[PDB]
Amino acid sequence: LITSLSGEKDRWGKGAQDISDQKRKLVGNVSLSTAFISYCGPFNAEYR
Repeated sequence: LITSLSGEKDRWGKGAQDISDQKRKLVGNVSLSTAFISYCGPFNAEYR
């Protein structure tokens, strides 16, 4: 099974490592999302 779980172990390691090592960058992403939500309601497609 160990080679059958190649993609599986790869996802298990790298997804956590990406969301983790970028966890402050993901905090930034949360900030960008909540800003775009709360403030950018009334705007047209060029500005949105």
